[PDB]
Amino acid sequence: PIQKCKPTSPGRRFVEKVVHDHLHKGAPYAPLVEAKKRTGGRNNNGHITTRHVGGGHKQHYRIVDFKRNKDGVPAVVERIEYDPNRTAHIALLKYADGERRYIIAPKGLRAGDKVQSGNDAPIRPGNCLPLRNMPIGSTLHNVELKIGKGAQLARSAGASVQLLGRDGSYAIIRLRSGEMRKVHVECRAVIGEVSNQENNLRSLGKAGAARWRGVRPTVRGMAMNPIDHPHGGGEGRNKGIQPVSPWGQKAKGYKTRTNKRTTKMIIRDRRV
RNA sequence: AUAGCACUCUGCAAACACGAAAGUGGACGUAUAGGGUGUGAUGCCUGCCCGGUGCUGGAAGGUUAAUUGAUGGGGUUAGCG
Repeated sequence: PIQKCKPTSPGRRFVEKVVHDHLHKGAPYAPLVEAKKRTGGRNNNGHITTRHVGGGHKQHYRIVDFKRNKDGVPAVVERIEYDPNRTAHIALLKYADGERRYIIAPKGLRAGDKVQSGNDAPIRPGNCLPLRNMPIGSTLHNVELKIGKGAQLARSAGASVQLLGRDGSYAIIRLRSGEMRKVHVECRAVIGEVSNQENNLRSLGKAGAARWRGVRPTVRGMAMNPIDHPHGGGEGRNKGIQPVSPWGQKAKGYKTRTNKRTTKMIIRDRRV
């Protein structure tokens, strides 16, 4: 319903959040949780390689089953949980033999629903099948690119791709960016669309909200000195230059793709 | 600086950054995500110009590198005188 908070304080005036009353409220499933540590955007040389990263709340990693290789064994959904590592919700699955796993929760999936994976899985949301066995025209998520590697495409909240056709050994899918591309027909995908589709309707409201998520402030190149940035310098406000990055790469319209090994797998570019 | 806004790049062995390389951060993330740029709650709004510079997409005419080596011109001497 997208609640807007009442302006009892200026930092609260513009806060907009979402309720999801069906999410589990207790602790996560301990055997599938492992420790994670903050990096600060620094690599093994100790240098900053990604600016504006640091701080934020402490988080545990949730072991999510992207491969879905427990074939032929039906499972039931126990609960839906909030995952701090991503924008989608996760679903805890209990299989018929007692094992428990985590999966990306499709939209509409609730406690008590049944899921399955394999060639003969029924066509239901949350079921995992090879693209060869998927009906043409369906909407899918968690698309896998290499056989046996697991889902890589369309995993964020509200994600989905469309299966437009399947010719030869390659299926044709349209991605959310607008790109049409081929995927080998033995790669697997999941029926349905990713949950939490209202994720992008939230408003943080204040700087502290971003600080809680671990984003440090961005400083414009215009505000610097010439030694720091190509945009730096000048008396007063003046741009006087075609915009570039701190390392001199143009920022408005200049294309940066250089890979030549995967070019054959893209059939229609989305006007990059 | 900021929440909010917009443009733009990036299909994942992602773009981007560090490094001589191996490798590492991005991210144990996957376009509702990540980087760069500008503007700066909110209300009402945001007009005209693509000639210049840049960017993006065309075109296969003119010009042009290495490479290749057709011809022509000389040096030398067996011989003829």
